[PDB]
Amino acid sequence: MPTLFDPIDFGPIHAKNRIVMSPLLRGRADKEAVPAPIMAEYYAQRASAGLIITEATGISREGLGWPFAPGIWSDAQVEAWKPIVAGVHAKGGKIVCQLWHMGRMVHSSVTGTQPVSSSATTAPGEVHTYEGKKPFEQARAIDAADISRILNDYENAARNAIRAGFDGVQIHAANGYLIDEFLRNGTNHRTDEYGGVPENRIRFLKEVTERVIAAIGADRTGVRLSPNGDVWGCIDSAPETVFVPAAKLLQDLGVAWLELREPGPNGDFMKTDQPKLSPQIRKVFLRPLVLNQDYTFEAAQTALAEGKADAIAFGRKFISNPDLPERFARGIALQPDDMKTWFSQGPEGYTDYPSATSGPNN
Ligand SMILES: Cc1cc2nc3c(=O)[nH]c(=O)nc-3n(C[C@H](O)[C@H](O)[C@H](O)COP(=O)(O)O)c2cc1C
Repeated sequence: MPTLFDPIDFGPIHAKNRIVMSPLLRGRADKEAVPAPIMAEYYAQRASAGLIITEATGISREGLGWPFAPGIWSDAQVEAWKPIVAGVHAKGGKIVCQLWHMGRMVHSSVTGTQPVSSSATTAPGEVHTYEGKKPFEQARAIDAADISRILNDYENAARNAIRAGFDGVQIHAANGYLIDEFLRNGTNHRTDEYGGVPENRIRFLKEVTERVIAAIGADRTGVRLSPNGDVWGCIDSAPETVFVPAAKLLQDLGVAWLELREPGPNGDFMKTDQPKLSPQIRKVFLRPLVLNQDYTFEAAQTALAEGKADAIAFGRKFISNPDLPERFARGIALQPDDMKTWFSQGPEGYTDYPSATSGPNN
């Protein structure tokens, strides 16, 4: 029964503590999805985190519709990630790349192709483009040839992640994106082998996970799931019958660790009514389980104290607190984060969050 400050091994990744920086897209790449030098400074400032999970990073032009988000399918993107990773390693940190395919959460003006998903659905609301928000387009239900191509993309992205120096990768199977669209029955209306019974709805996750495992090794393969929230219109009516078996599959496949994002009943951006499945998932996935969402320092210590989690990932607190593990250890109050600069451009609200009384007061 450890504390947040006790080390943990995520496969071969020796993490000096159990404070993980959850994935957080910041939109600081260029229009070619190539990371900008400023991203090296952002990740370096937070290298005291036991493990960094990078922002969602697109596996392909097709799967990346968020403007100014980074990618990892091309040699140019690889060459740009290299000094970003090296700068975290220079401070002794560890960092994994979150491989992204956005599925239907995409706009054809960005990707160049119609949104693709498990079924031909339209997400509610508005999608970002380089020319402002636009209505979501109806998705195309991908076929077997599409799956094979998308599997190739995942492998090449996972291989490129390792080329860039990453200690591992995290498969984004959550948040209503491509894989989550297959997992949940509210969005998977397929009548073939990838829809219907829970085993069928996990088949795409299985095949994605198998390629990544075979590409970079199972000990360097983590996954993120979001079993209970209603994220971007993506929900499953009976999550237990799908997500518990999905986590059992991840165990059987040997994935080194699992992160769960679990909204509660009372939450800002994206909450829910469906209860968390971490206790049930905990019984089937025995390797490091990472829990994430509304965690305070106090609740995070409680989860490790109660054997309910191995580590805790922090998102919004790491935006505004580059030294989050030091404020936890030293009892320092935390900096609030400014939403306006979540997805803006430049260092403002990005690399100018101070760590100590060294700003305009030293
Ligand atoms: C790939 C990926 C990218 C994400 N990017 C953001 C982000 O840019 N901003 C944000 O508030 N949450 C983002 N999230 C959700 C957070 O990682 C996290 O799960 C959630 O914010 C938990 O809330 P917390 O920050 O209070 O811990 C992202 C999640 C994933 C999986």
